[PDB]
Amino acid sequence: DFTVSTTEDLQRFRNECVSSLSVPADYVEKFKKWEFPEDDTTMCYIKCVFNKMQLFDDTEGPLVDNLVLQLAHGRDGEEVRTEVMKCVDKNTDNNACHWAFRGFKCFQKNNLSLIKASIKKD
Repeated sequence: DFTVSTTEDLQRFRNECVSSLSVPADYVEKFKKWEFPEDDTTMCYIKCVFNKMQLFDDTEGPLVDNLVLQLAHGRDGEEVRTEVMKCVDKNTDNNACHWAFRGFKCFQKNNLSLIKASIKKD
């Protein structure tokens, strides 16, 4: 089952992906500042992180419900689902790294951040 990833999870995932993908130090500095160049190194990093977050499966593509849970943590779920569905596309260039990153870029363009606060009325 799925749990919303926090910043502590994201740190672990970054560290695990940086290690398994042998990401060069200069990219790691960028990733820590949440800055993502559009190149193969970065795309495969994003895929790996989305894999760990359970947001993307390399054969099935974007995991829509998990994406809605994550991206709607501090947002209206209905609006988020509509946006996520518009961003979801097919594996048009048979490259899961490109596929995952295209989704990510679309979410970013639609102002759907991975991490957002939720205010509770208590």
